[PDB]
Formats: sequence, structure tokens, C-alpha cells
Amino acid sequence: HAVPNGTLVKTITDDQIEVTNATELVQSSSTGKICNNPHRILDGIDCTLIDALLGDPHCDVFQNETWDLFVERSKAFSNCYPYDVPDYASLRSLVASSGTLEFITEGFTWTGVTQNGGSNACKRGPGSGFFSRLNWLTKSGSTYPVLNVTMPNNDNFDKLYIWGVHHPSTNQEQTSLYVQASGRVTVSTRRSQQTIIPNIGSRPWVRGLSSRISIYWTIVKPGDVLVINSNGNLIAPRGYFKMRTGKSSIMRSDAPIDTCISECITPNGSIPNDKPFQNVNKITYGACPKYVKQNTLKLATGMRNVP
Amino acid sequence: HAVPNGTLVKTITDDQIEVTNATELVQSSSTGKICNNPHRILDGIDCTLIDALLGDPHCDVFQNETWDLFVERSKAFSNCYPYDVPDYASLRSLVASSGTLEFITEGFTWTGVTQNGGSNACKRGPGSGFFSRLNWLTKSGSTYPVLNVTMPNNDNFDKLYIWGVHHPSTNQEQTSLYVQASGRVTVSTRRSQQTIIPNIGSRPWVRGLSSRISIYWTIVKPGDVLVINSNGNLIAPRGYFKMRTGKSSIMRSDAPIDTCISECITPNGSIPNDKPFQNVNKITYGACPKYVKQNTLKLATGMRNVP
Amino acid sequence: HAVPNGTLVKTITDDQIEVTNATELVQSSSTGKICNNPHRILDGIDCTLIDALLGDPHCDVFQNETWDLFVERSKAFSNCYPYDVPDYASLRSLVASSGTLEFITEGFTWTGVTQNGGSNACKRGPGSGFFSRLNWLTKSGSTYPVLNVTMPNNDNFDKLYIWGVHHPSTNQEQTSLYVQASGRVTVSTRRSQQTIIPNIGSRPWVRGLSSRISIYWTIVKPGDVLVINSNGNLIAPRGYFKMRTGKSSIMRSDAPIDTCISECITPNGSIPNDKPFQNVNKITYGACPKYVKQNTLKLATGMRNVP
Amino acid sequence: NGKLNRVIEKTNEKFHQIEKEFSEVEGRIQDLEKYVEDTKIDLWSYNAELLVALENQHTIDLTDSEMNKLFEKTRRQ
Amino acid sequence: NGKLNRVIEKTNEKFHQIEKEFSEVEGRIQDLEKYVEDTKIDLWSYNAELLVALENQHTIDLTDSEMNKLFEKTRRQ
Amino acid sequence: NGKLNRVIEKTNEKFHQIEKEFSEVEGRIQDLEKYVEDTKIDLWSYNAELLVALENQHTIDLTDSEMNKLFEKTRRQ
Amino acid sequence: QVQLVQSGAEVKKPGASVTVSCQVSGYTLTSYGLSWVRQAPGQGLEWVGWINTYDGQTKYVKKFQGRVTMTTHTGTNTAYMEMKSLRSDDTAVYYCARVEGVRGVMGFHYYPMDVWGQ
Ligand SMILES: *[C@@H]1O[C@H](CO)[C@@H](O[C@@H]2O[C@H](CO)[C@@H](O[C@@H]3O[C@H](CO[C@H]4O[C@H](CO[C@H]5O[C@H](CO)[C@@H](O)[C@H](O)[C@@H]5O[C@H]5O[C@H](CO)[C@@H](O)[C@H](O)[C@@H]5O)[C@@H](O)[C@H](O[C@H]5O[C@H](CO)[C@@H](O)[C@H](O)[C@@H]5O)[C@@H]4O)[C@@H](O)[C@H](O[C@H]4O[C@H](CO)[C@@H](O)[C@H](O)[C@@H]4O)[C@@H]3O)[C@H](O)[C@H]2NC(C)=O)[C@H](O)[C@H]1NC(C)=O
Ligand SMILES: *[C@@H]1O[C@H](CO)[C@@H](O[C@@H]2O[C@H](CO)[C@@H](O[C@@H]3O[C@H](CO[C@H]4O[C@H](CO)[C@@H](O)[C@H](O)[C@@H]4O)[C@@H](O)[C@H](O[C@H]4O[C@H](CO)[C@@H](O)[C@H](O)[C@@H]4O)[C@@H]3O)[C@H](O)[C@H]2NC(C)=O)[C@H](O)[C@H]1NC(C)=O
Ligand SMILES: *[C@@H]1O[C@H](CO)[C@@H](O[C@@H]2O[C@H](CO)[C@@H](O[C@@H]3O[C@H](CO[C@H]4O[C@H](CO)[C@@H](O)[C@H](O)[C@@H]4O)[C@@H](O)[C@H](O[C@H]4O[C@H](CO)[C@@H](O)[C@H](O)[C@@H]4O)[C@@H]3O)[C@H](O)[C@H]2NC(C)=O)[C@H](O)[C@H]1NC(C)=O
Ligand SMILES: *[C@@H]1O[C@H](CO)[C@@H](O[C@@H]2O[C@H](CO)[C@@H](O[C@@H]3O[C@H](CO[C@H]4O[C@H](CO)[C@@H](O)[C@H](O)[C@@H]4O)[C@@H](O)[C@H](O[C@H]4O[C@H](CO)[C@@H](O)[C@H](O)[C@@H]4O)[C@@H]3O)[C@H](O)[C@H]2NC(C)=O)[C@H](O)[C@H]1NC(C)=O
Ligand SMILES: *[C@@H]1O[C@H](CO)[C@@H](O[C@@H]2O[C@H](CO)[C@@H](O)[C@H](O)[C@H]2NC(C)=O)[C@H](O)[C@H]1NC(C)=O
Ligand SMILES: *[C@@H]1O[C@H](CO)[C@@H](O[C@@H]2O[C@H](CO)[C@@H](O)[C@H](O)[C@H]2NC(C)=O)[C@H](O)[C@H]1NC(C)=O
Ligand SMILES: *[C@@H]1O[C@H](CO)[C@@H](O[C@@H]2O[C@H](CO)[C@@H](O)[C@H](O)[C@H]2NC(C)=O)[C@H](O)[C@H]1NC(C)=O
Ligand SMILES: *[C@@H]1O[C@H](CO)[C@@H](O)[C@H](O)[C@H]1NC(C)=O
Ligand SMILES: *[C@@H]1O[C@H](CO)[C@@H](O)[C@H](O)[C@H]1NC(C)=O
Ligand SMILES: *[C@@H]1O[C@H](CO)[C@@H](O)[C@H](O)[C@H]1NC(C)=O
Ligand SMILES: *[C@@H]1O[C@H](CO)[C@@H](O)[C@H](O)[C@H]1NC(C)=O
Ligand SMILES: *[C@@H]1O[C@H](CO)[C@@H](O)[C@H](O)[C@H]1NC(C)=O
Ligand SMILES: *[C@@H]1O[C@H](CO)[C@@H](O)[C@H](O)[C@H]1NC(C)=O
Repeated sequence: HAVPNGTLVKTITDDQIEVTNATELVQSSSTGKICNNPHRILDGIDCTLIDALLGDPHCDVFQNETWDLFVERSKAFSNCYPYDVPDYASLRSLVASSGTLEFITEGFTWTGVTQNGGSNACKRGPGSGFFSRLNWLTKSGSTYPVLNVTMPNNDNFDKLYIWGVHHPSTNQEQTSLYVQASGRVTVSTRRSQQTIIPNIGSRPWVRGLSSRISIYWTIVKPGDVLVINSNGNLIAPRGYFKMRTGKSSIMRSDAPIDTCISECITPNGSIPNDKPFQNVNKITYGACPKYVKQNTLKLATGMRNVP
Repeated sequence: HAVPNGTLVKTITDDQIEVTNATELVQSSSTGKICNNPHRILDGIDCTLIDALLGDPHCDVFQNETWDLFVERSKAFSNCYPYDVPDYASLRSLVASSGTLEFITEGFTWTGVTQNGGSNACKRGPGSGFFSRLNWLTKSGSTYPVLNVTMPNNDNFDKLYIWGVHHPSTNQEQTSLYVQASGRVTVSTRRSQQTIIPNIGSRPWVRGLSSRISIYWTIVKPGDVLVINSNGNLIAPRGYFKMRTGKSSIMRSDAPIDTCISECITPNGSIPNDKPFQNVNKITYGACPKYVKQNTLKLATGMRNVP
Repeated sequence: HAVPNGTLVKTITDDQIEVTNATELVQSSSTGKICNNPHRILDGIDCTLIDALLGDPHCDVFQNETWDLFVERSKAFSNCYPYDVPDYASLRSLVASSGTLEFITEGFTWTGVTQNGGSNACKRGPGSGFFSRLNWLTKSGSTYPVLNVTMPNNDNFDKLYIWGVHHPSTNQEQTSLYVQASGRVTVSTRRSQQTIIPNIGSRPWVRGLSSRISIYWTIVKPGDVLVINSNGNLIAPRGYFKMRTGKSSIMRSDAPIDTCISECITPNGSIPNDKPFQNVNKITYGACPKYVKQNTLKLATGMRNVP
Repeated sequence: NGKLNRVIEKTNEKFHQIEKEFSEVEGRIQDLEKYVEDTKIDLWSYNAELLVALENQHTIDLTDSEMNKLFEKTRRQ
Repeated sequence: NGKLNRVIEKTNEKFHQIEKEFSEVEGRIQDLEKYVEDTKIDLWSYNAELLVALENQHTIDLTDSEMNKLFEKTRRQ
Repeated sequence: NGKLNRVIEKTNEKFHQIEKEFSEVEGRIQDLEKYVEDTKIDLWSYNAELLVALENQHTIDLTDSEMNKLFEKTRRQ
Repeated sequence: QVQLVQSGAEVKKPGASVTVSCQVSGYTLTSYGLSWVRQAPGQGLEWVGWINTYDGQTKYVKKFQGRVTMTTHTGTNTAYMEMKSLRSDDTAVYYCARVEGVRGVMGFHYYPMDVWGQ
């Protein structure tokens, strides 16, 4: 049996051969929106993952959030103390894979220092503030004792501690905030240690400041111990982020979230996974078709078309 | 010709079709033991590779050992001075690939320092000891001269020097062991250099100590020169490990070594390599079948079964 | 139809079967020369990419060069101040991918220091010289002010700044060149910073010197700002390298460049890309056949040979 | 039907992967990630092409044989 | 016989490879190693599936043709 | 003709890749690069082998069928 | 300055084996391949062999296959050519010469012997 018009497919021994009926195997178009089911999507409005992690004021809505996919918009910006994350990609990757911002406040005993330091560049409410998940320790009175504190991990989940080192701009500011001429920070565990020597130097003017914060992280495995030993320039943690394992991930996309059902999410939106191959994007999340370079692949579903 | 019972295989155009005789292509079971031939297996009892490398006392049996596959048991532990290896994975990988712990003692001329320093946390025999392949240089009398020693590589094989930096816990211990307030170590060659600034700070209590050793390595190519320049906190090498090239590797497995013949070793034991694909483990050594996700793949070895 | 002699090919169900005519699919031989068209080849005689980048005297011919493939000969050597590039591979890779050595001299205002420092190990002309793309700042008179200079990136292309830190051999030389006992260098941008603490120590004698230069790079994106803050041991940049994007790359090969046409260049020379697979080398540039391990693959182009 | 169920059992379910878009220029690691992704994409594109070609070939061969057989039998009857 | 000798020439002999099990969490490099291993495993699983399917198809086609030919010839004799 | 145009569309055009030859010994990253390159080479070698085998099989089957058909028709005439 | 300094004169007996060494100076031995050329007294030059430093792959003339071995001690920037089963016809001057190509190509196919030992 034959049909009037036919579709041209390609075989081992033929560039083009006409057949009665042929289907497409490459999903090359996207709906343009991200379905919010079944995957727990978290739309990050104006907030990058690290900003919500640290506790940027305009990100206070993201506290204790959880997600199956964190969509990070291109309009996101930082509006707090100018910070800098050495190995930013690794921290972002592991935080995103953990899949929760659940922050447990721990009781740290800082003796002889002024806690809750703040700045005018990070304005919380009407007054000066700081990152909600960090604690800026400054000299109390006229001394800055060598802080030496510890926290044991007695639970059976990893703990993620986010701390930082404050690089001042001028030596006067260094000695005004921390009486030592050049302090250092050392966060260590049983298996590894990490020491930072803060430097003093002017930096490009960002949000009214020349000083910076360097953000580091330390993962305390179960049964391990954290020891923080510093004599200046320490941005102490306030607690720990509960690390996890799961199917969580992060994605950079400006697609709007929509109320629908779909399993495969690309930055171009949710796409159906009926077809085995897709050409939309090479970044995928969920049960997605395999990305291919071709924009069309015709599978013959009928007999050779001889009309 | 036909048979009473048949095996169901899968083709291009059939999910299940019965055939007279069908063979299996996936090796999904392991004998559970590691055959000790023909590959030169080295069972590491209670010793990690790095521990045997450094010369941990309870690893003194591993001196000058060679292997084609170092099996590293999960029960291994360290019972010496608490050390720490930045880039631990790289050092372990290259030592394992070298395939020999052959250590050649070189004559180093340390003038004005007390050699063979030891500690009670690393008890060799009845008394205090240290790693057999390292030399803890401390102040002699009341001074610590700036050590500046050299060794040329006149042989045509790479030399591997393992040295370390001692981080003391307290400033008093720093000045008691090394008169300089804050020394440093610098090991350099013609092509590269490496400098470490030891820090002083309390660390999590491990085996009765708060101080640490940071273990670094330096590879001196043929015709090159090593220069060690330090003014404190130096754990000098005693000689060099003869680097090599070969088919050597390392594996983490608790399988017991057994007397038999087999070419393919996985952490689950030795497996036969007659079948082309295997499903046991994705970590393999030797002429091993390619790992696949499927647990069964039936190859038809007969005609279609029409009984 | 049949032929007297035939070629043995391999199928799904036959190890060897004779056929009338069979073609080869693996290109296993190379012409031995590198065709200089259409790809803009740059033969680097006695000059490595980094040496031409820095401005080694015997590489002054490579200034403002551009290439589609930089061929780096095995005879290349350095004949200037003994330098060292931490993360050498990354710098070489990104410079090679940029595809141009176009250097724009910028006006840097170094106040209170002696510019154009030179050395006898890097002899330009008859007298002492230095790298043409670096500026060795030494103390002027008897002081060395804390240099704090800036350059904004107002153009819409990336800028690549190459700077360096001078490690002296002896403390006397340190205080003779830079009055500070131990200076430091800090090159920072809005998004990242990089600080180096120069060390003082003797190093293996190379080209008459024990001191070294550590070469670092900083990429200033459009709209960003560079701030250089140092108080000693600074090898300042003179300008910026215009970064680009393109099909540029680098190759290590001693093959001689030849006047001909070819698209696929391997270290063994230019090879034709008519065949789909090649066995010459796994390093390729251009539209090259896919590398395979087999040295022969016969494709049947005729009927079964029954003579 | 779909006919690819036997060859590709299902759409495998991947959640966390490497970065495939980079803003700045890092060097070795970024080049490695780009190379890995490009290698994977090329291999999967080739696999898709070959699979489609094989399925088309076998489908047309089968349908052609059936058409020819039915024509012969109907002509003989 | 085994019939796979022609397609897979032998079991290639690999000695030193990357780590495929990790204790702690590192970040970029660990993710890259995991991704590389997963990519390799998926590609080899697909290759194995397709190879088995092709061999089964050709074996059954060949045996079916032989059975049919012998039946026709014996019936004609 | 070449007959591989359909399966391999063209020679894909690669410009900048990872290092595939190393002088010294680095460790993790060098091992990762070596492993990635070896994996790619093995997969492409297998793909080439299988593609050649399939093309040879189909070519010989087709030519054999044509030879047999022409022999039968000429004998009948 | 690029210099090649060879061993001293050797006096041997037939059937023995000799080892001629070539010490390079002014450059790194692995940057250049090294050819060995003999000259019987008043009989013109005769190419003996070629050692590819940096990968050790050799190439000898069929006349010398098996009875000539070239190795490179990279530590001392030295290269050794040993001849086993010496004959009377092997009395000659031996020169080590520097050739350019080591990576990608066999050097002597395309490059000359720019620097010679004594
Ligand atoms: C296209 O160009 C390429 C580039 O030149 C050609 O590739 C070369 O091809 C030749 C011939 O096919 C190869 O030589 C053959 O090698 C085998 C065994 O080789 C094994 O070792 C090789 C060298 O290892 C040394 O060098 C490397 C790199 O420098 C170093 O990392 C090693 O550690 C080792 O170093 C030692 O030697 C140095 C120099 O003396 C010392 O300084 C040092 O201290 C050490 O002592 C190695 O390259 C080779 O293959 C590896 O690398 C390739 C990639 O090139 C990869 O594919 C492999 O998987 C390996 O990873 C092996 O490991 C040797 O046995 C052969 O000898 C034959 O001939 C002699 C006499 O002629 C007989 O006595 C033998 O019995 C045997 O028959 C032969 O020498 C060469 O190795 C290869 N690569 C290089 C870099 O040169 C390619 O051939 C060209 N193709 C065409 C078509 O033109
Ligand atoms: C080391 O060297 C660096 C680089 O040269 C110096 O850094 C500069 O420091 C000065 C002051 O210390 C900074 O000047 C300030 O710039 C701010 C940003 O201005 C930019 O953006 C505005 C729009 O927001 C534009 O209009 C403007 O043209 C710039 O493009 C200004 O907002 C600041 O203004 C404040 O102070 C002035 C002072 O008169 C008042 O008039 C204003 O009303 C306001 O209160 C000020 O102008 C400069 O930006 C820094 N540059 C960089 C790149 O960081 C270091 O100071 C120097 N340190 C030492 C110790 O030498
Ligand atoms: C900076 O801050 C850190 C953290 O707070 C301090 O580190 C602690 O230092 C103290 C002493 O300096 C350590 O105390 C010692 O702990 C050892 C380990 O005990 C653990 O394990 C045993 C079983 O093995 C358990 O029973 C016990 O509960 C612990 O869980 C003990 O073995 C030591 O005992 C010895 O000393 C005591 C002193 O009275 C004697 O009674 C004993 O007989 C024995 O001789 C001792 O108790 C403590 O472990 C450290 N903690 C960590 C996390 O390292 C630094 O000291 C501090 N430094 C400064 C300068 O402030
Ligand atoms: C810390 O420790 C290191 C290592 O021990 C010392 O480094 C050595 O320093 C000395 C001098 O300070 C260096 O000696 C010089 O070596 C040069 C290189 O010589 C090599 O190469 C030549 C051929 O080019 C060979 O002939 C020679 O045997 C060597 O193999 C020489 O060229 C120098 O000669 C100059 O000075 C001498 C001095 O008498 C004159 O006679 C000469 O005519 C010429 O002017 C000189 O011999 C030595 O090379 C360094 N070694 C290394 C490995 O770097 C540090 O000095 C030391 N520092 C401190 C503070 O203790
Ligand atoms: C070719 O086959 C496709 C696949 O079934 C047919 O598309 C379906 O057609 C039916 C008509 O009864 C619809 O109900 C389905 O929704 C269609 N599915 C899709 C995915 O399109 C198509 O009609 C066939 N064409 C011809 C000419 O036979
Ligand atoms: C199906 O084929 C397999 C493969 O040969 C047969 O298994 C072999 O059978 C012989 C019997 O003579 C034994 O000696 C071998 O040891 C068997 N080998 C293996 C790997 O099992 C099997 O007998 C065949 N089955 C049928 C029903 O014909
Ligand atoms: C087998 O086929 C090849 C491919 O065409 C033939 O090689 C060509 O032969 C023609 C002769 O007319 C030459 O002009 C071409 O230059 C050849 N091309 C190549 C790439 O070799 C070959 O002659 C055929 N052999 C037989 C016996 O038929
Ligand atoms: C169907 O056939 C008509 C002519 O009969 C032709 O114009 C058209 O392009 C064919 N395809 C479709 C989708 O209409
Ligand atoms: C977040 O959760 C923790 C425990 O799950 C709780 O202690 C804390 O108060 C919560 N914070 C907010 C803002 O809800
Ligand atoms: C063989 O056939 C019997 C029935 O004849 C059936 O019960 C059995 O499952 C078949 N297979 C085996 C392995 O016995
Ligand atoms: C190890 O071997 C080296 C040389 O191969 C030798 O000098 C040394 O004494 C040996 N050590 C032991 C414990 O056998
Ligand atoms: C061609 O056939 C001759 C004998 O007829 C045989 O000797 C030869 O090897 C065959 N092949 C070639 C390339 O000559
Ligand atoms: C290189 O090019 C820049 C601008 O393209 C120019 O200013 C500079 O003088 C050039 N240098 C040389 C040596 O030609």
C-alpha cells in the first residue's frame, strides 16, 4: 500500500529514500517554561546560591529552603559586603548538590571580642548589618585575644561550616579592628587543616568599600572535631549547614516557572522526554533525552513509498 | 531441529524471542578471592600506602617492597606522628604507579642541628621513635643555622624525595625546637621550587598531640639538582625513592588473597575474563572485561525455537 | 564477476573473507611535513610560547605575532632571567588559545622607583637587559614606596596582564634592591585578588643566578579594574595582551613547515583527511580523521571473490 | 511501534553534572571539562546516527521482503 | 563460536586508572571524575546492548534462512 | 562510493584540546587527562571496528543476493 | 657555544667490544637527536646510526644491526655507542653529530648534522 506524499529518510545504503510514514527522533523545540512538578523547583529571584547561603539581606526569604533544582536567574546581584570565594565553583557545586540551606545555629563561645560586627555597605533594615550566617568579630575594648574554640561533630551527618577572612584596605583599619598588626586564621579538623594569612591592601572600589571578605568552607565528617584558632581578621561562623546526599542540582536559566507536569528540565524550559534524542540544550536535569548535534533524525515507520 | 525448553533473547526487532541455545555475555559473579598469580600482589595489612612509604613503625615489614597491585585493606590505620598530606591523592597515585618502595639512603650533611628527632606518639620498639624515612632536625645546643644543602641527580632515573614541615602547637614549642620565631622550608630544583611557611596553632588532639606534619614530595629528573633551604620546622628526607614506570597500581579491597591463576582483579576478587562484559565492579586491574550496567545479556547460539 | 587476486576483509560473522576489491579506512602514514595553508602556522624557532610572551631577547622577532597553530620546536630554550610559572600549563593553554601576542603598552605611573631594571643573565644587545614585556622596579635612591596603581578596562575585550614576583637569593640582595625586609605583591580586580609573599633563599644555579622570577597573570574583563599594590619584589607589567577567541592552538612538533595545502595537522606532519580514521597520532589540529588504535581496517567495495 | 525500546532501554536519569558553560577563563580544568563534554556529545551523536541508520535499514529490508512475498503469493493465487 | 572475537578483538588491558570511589567531598575534580566514569559506563553499556542485539538479529536471520532453504530442498526431494 | 558519508556525516573540526603528552608527573589532573583520552580512543576504535564490520556484512549480503538473482534469471532465460 | 666532546682513542682486539661516549655541552641532550657517523681512514664518511634522545628509539644501518647499541645517559648529558664483535674493518674515526628532530619526526630525514664532535 502507498500514499500520495512521503517522508525522506536515510539508511545505511541510501542518503535519501522516500517512505510512507516517518517519525521524528530529535526533540528540537521547548515549551519555554519550567514545569514545577514533580521536581521541587526553587526560583532564585535576584539571589545567587552563595548569596542565599551567606545570608545576604535581600535573600533572607531563602533561609532554610530546600530544592530539587535551584534555578539561578541572570538578573541576580549581590547587595552586601563585597566578598570573594576562592574555589567558588566547588563551593557552589557542593552546596547545590546538598540540596538544602538548613542552618543549625551552634553555640560558639567567643571571649574577649565584640560579636555581631556590621557595615554600612550591607544595610539590613534601616541600619548597618551583615551576612546573617556569619559573625564579624572585632576587638573588644583594646585587645583581641587569640580565639581558640572547638566544636565536636557528634551527629551522623556531615556539617558544613562557612567562615571567612576579612582583608582590610589600610593598615590603620587593620589595627583599629584587630589590635594585631597582621593576624591569621586557622580552621582545622582531625584529618585536614586550612590556614589563611589576611593581607592589607586597597582594592577596587565596590559598593563603597575597598576591603574584602574571603569565604572558605570546612566539612566536618561525623565523629570529627572543628578547631578554629585565629588572632585577627576572622569572620566566624554562627553554626553549620546540614549537608545531605540527593538528586539536587542547580541551573542558570531565565525561563519562568510554570504550573505543569514534566520530567526533563533544560535552561530553555521543560521538554517532553518521549523522543530518545534532543537538540535543545546540553544542560539537562531529570530523565532527559540524550543531547545530539543533529536537528532532525527521521525513523521510517512504514514501507518504501512507490506511488 | 528443536529442543524442549529454550532461552529468550532480544534482537533489533524483538523484545523477547525464544531460541534453542543461548549464552551469557555478562560476568556478574566473582569468586570472592584475589588470585596471586600472575600479578605480583602486595597485601597491605594494617598499612596504607603512604604509611609504608613514610616508614610507619608497624609498617617496617614493607620496606623495599615491590608490587604489581597494592591491595589496601579497609582495616588499615596509622599509629605514628599525626601527619597530613596536601594533595594526598596525587602522591598516593604516583607512588602506586611507580610500583616500588625501594629507598636509597643518601648522605645529607646537616651541620649544626640535632638529627634523628623522635616523639612518644610514634613508639618504635620500647622508646620514642619516628618515621624511618624522615629525619626530624631540631636545634643543636641553642642555635638553628639556616640549613642549605644540595644533592645532584647524576643517575638516569627519576628520584622521589619525601620531606615534611612540622607545624608546632604552641609558640613556646616553636622556639624550644627551632630558635627562629617563624622559620620556613624551601625545596627547589632547576625547573621548579616549593616554599612552605609553617604555622603555629593548636589542632584537634590526635594520638596525644596537637602538632602536625605536612608531607610534601619533590621529583628530581635525571641531570637535575635538589636544593633544600630551611631555617626551621624541617622534616628532612633521608634519601630518595627510586621512581619507575610500569603496570603497577593500587586497589582498596578487603578480599583475601588466594593461591590461584587469574588475570582480572576487581575489589570483589578475581574474575574470569572469558566473557566480554562484566557487571561486578567498575574498578578493575589487568585484562578485564568492560564494565556494563546490565546484569544479563543473552547471545543467541542457536536457531529460532519452534517446538 | 571475479578477479585473480583478492583482499581479505572482516565482517560480523567472518574473521577473514576474500572480496574482489577492498579499500583502506585508516590513514596510517604522514607526509612528514606541515602544510602552511590554509591554517596560519607560526614556526617557533628556539622560542617557547611563554618565552615569546614575556619578551625573551632572542624571541624579539615574535612580537605582535598571530597564529592559527603555534608549532613549538623541541630545540627551544630560554636564554634570559631564570623564571618560573606556577600553573604553567594553564597560562600556556590560554595564551595559545587566544591566538595573538598583540601587546598594547599602557601608561603606568610608578612613582619613587627605578624602572627598567635589568640583569646580566638576560643580555639584550651588548649590555644587560630584561624581558621586553616586563618592568623591573627597584628602589630609587634609598626608599621604596608602597606602589598602589590602577588601570580601568574601558574596552569591550579581555585584557591579559602578565606580572611577576622577584625572589632574591640573599637577604642582603633583598634589602639592596627593595628596602623593605620582606615585601609583597597584590594584584586584584573587582571580582578576584591574588597576593604573593616573595621568599628569600638560594636556589639551584641557573644561568649564573640563584634568584628567580615567578610569573603570574591576571585577566581583566570589560568594565573591570586592575589594582596593583606592592611594597617590594614586583615585576610590573608594561601593558596588556589583547585576549581573543578563535580556533588557535599550539603543538609540539619538530616537523618542518612546507608550502602545500592540507587541513589536518598532526605532530608527524600534515595528513590527508579523505579517510575517516587515522592511526598517525592522537594529537590533531583542524578537520582531522578520528584517531583509532587499529593500523588497518578494510572496507569491502566489491562482491565476494569466488574465482 | 517506537522500536527503540530494545536498544535504548529508557531515558537514563541524570541529576548533578559538571558545568558546561563558563564565564571567565580558568585553564586546565575548564579545558578538561569542555573536552569531556565535547567527546561525550560527539560519541552520542555518532551512536544516534548509526542507530537510526540501522533501524531504517532493517525496517525497509523487512517491509520490502514482506511486500515481495505477498505479491508473489497473490500472483500465484 | 564466541562470535564476538571479530567485533571486540580482545579484553584490553588497563592497569592504572582514576579513582572511582571517594570518601570526602572535594568539588570540581571529584565531580569531573564521577562524570567521566559515568559517561564511559553509559557509552559502554549502550555499545554492549547494541552489539548483542545485532549479533542476535543476524544469527537468527541466518539460521532461519538455512532452515527454510533446507526445508524447501528436502520437500522438493 | 565511500558509503560512510551517511554514518559519519563528515570529519568534525576540532581546534583546541587537552594536552595528550606530559613531561613530568603531576598527579590527579594528569591521570584524569590520560584516562579521558584513553577512554575516547577505545570507544572510537570500537566504533570504527563495528562500523566497518557492519558495512562489510551488508555490502556482501547485497552483492551476494544480486549475484544469485542474476544467475537464476539468466539460467531461466 | 654548543660543543660535543668525545672519548679518547681506543685500541682493541678483534672480537671484543668498544664503547665510545659523547658528552654534550651548551644545550640539553634531550632537545636533539644524535647521529653517529664513522670514517674509515681515507674512505669517506659512512652513516652508522641515530639515537632519538627523549624517547630512546634508534635506527641503525642493516650492516650494523645487532652489533651496535646506542644509549643515552641523560643525567650526565652523555651518549654511548657500543660495538660488539669488533672486526678489523671497523677501524675508523667515529663522530657524534647533533640532529634537530626528536618529536614527531625522525630527525635525519629532514635535518642536517650541524654540530660534530672531534
Ligand atoms: C608519529 O610521531 C610519534 C611521535 O614521535 C611517533 O610515536 C613514537 O613512535 C615510536 C615508534 O613507533 C615509538 O618507539 C617505540 O617504543 C616502544 C616502546 O615505547 C614505550 O616507551 C616509549 C618511550 O618512553 C620513554 O619516553 C617517554 C616520553 O619521553 C617517557 O615518558 C618514558 O618514561 C620513557 O622515558 C625513558 O626514556 C627517556 C629517553 O631515553 C629517558 O629520558 C627516561 O629516563 C626513560 O628512561 C613510549 O613513548 C611508548 O608509548 C607511550 O607513548 C605513546 C604515545 O607516543 C602511547 O601511545 C603509548 O600508549 C605509551 O603511553 C612506550 O611506552 C619501543 O619498544 C619500540 O622499540 C622497537 O624498536 C626497537 C629498535 O628500533 C626494538 O629494539 C624494539 O624491540 C621494538 O621493536 C620503539 O622504540 C615511540 O615510543 C613513540 N612515541 C614517542 C613519544 O616517540 C609515531 O610512531 C609516529 N607515527 C608515524 C606513523 O610516523
Ligand atoms: C590606591 O589606589 C586606588 C586606585 O587608584 C585608590 O582607590 C580609589 O580611592 C578613591 C578614594 O580613596 C575612590 O574614590 C571614590 O570613588 C567612588 C566611586 O566613584 C565611581 O563611581 C561614581 C558613581 O558611583 C562615579 O561618579 C565616579 O566617577 C567613579 O567612577 C566615589 O563614589 C567616591 O566619592 C566619595 O568621595 C568623594 C571624595 O571627594 C566625594 O566627593 C563624594 O561625594 C563621595 O563622598 C570617591 O570618589 C576611587 O573610586 C578608588 N578607585 C578604585 C579603583 O578603587 C585607593 O584609594 C588608593 N589607596 C591608597 C592608600 O593610596
Ligand atoms: C585550644 O582549644 C582546644 C580545643 O578546646 C584545646 O584542645 C584540647 O586540649 C586539652 C588539653 O590541652 C585536651 O585534653 C586532653 O584530651 C585527651 C583526649 O581525651 C579524649 O579522649 C579520651 C579517651 O582517650 C576521653 O576519655 C576524653 O573524654 C576525651 O574524649 C585526654 O586523654 C587528655 O587527658 C590527659 O590530661 C588530663 C589532664 O587532666 C589528665 O587528667 C589525663 O590523665 C591525661 O593525662 C586531656 O584530657 C583536649 O582533648 C583538646 N581537645 C581537642 C579537640 O584537641 C587546646 O588545648 C586549646 N589550646 C590553647 C592554647 O588554648
Ligand atoms: C647554598 O647551597 C647551594 C648548593 O650547595 C650553593 O649553590 C652553589 O653556589 C656556588 C657558588 O656560590 C656555585 O658555584 C658556581 O658554579 C658555577 C657552575 O659550575 C658548574 O658548571 C660548570 C660548567 O659551566 C662546571 O665546570 C662546574 O663544575 C659546575 O658543574 C660555576 O660556573 C661558578 O664558577 C665561578 O665561580 C668560581 C668561584 O671560584 C670561579 O672559580 C669561576 O671562574 C667562576 O667565576 C661557581 O663555581 C654552585 O654552582 C652552586 N650550586 C648550585 C647547585 O646552585 C649556594 O651558594 C649556597 N648558598 C649559601 C648562602 O650557603
Ligand atoms: C504515522 O505514524 C504516526 C505515529 O502513530 C501517526 O501519528 C498519530 O496518528 C494518530 C491518528 O490516529 C493520532 O491519534 C496520534 O495522536 C498521532 N501521534 C503522533 C505522535 O503524531 C500518523 O498519523 C501516521 N501517518 C500516516 C500518514 O499514517
Ligand atoms: C549451548 O552451548 C553451550 C556452549 O558450548 C554448551 O555448553 C557447553 O556444553 C558442553 C557439552 O558438551 C560442555 O562440555 C561445556 O563445558 C559447556 N560449556 C559451557 C561454557 O557451559 C551447552 O551445552 C549448549 N546447550 C545445548 C542445549 O545445546
Ligand atoms: C578498487 O576501487 C578503487 C577505488 O576507486 C580503485 O582505485 C581507483 O582506481 C582508478 C582507476 O580508474 C584510479 O583512477 C583512482 O585513482 C583509484 N583511486 C584510489 C584511491 O586508489 C581500484 O582501481 C579498484 N580496484 C579494482 C581491482 O577494481
Ligand atoms: C502532502 O502532499 C501534497 C500534495 O499531494 C504536498 O503538497 C505536501 O507538501 C505533502 N505534505 C504535507 C505535509 O502536506
Ligand atoms: C531553620 O531550621 C532550624 C532547624 O531545622 C531552626 O533551628 C531555625 O530556627 C530555622 N530558621 C528559620 C529562619 O526558620
Ligand atoms: C527445561 O524444561 C523444563 C520442562 O521441560 C522446564 O521446567 C525448565 O525450566 C527448563 N529449563 C531448565 C534449566 O531446566
Ligand atoms: C633497600 O634497598 C637498598 C638498595 O636497593 C639498600 O641500600 C637498602 O639497605 C635496602 N633496605 C632494606 C631494609 O633491605
Ligand atoms: C595479485 O595476484 C598475484 C598473482 O596473480 C599475486 O602474486 C599478488 O600478490 C596479488 N596482489 C598484488 C598487489 O599484486
Ligand atoms: C604592536 O601593536 C601595537 C598595537 O597593535 C602597537 O602599539 C605596537 O607598537 C606594536 N609593536 C610592534 C613591535 O610592532
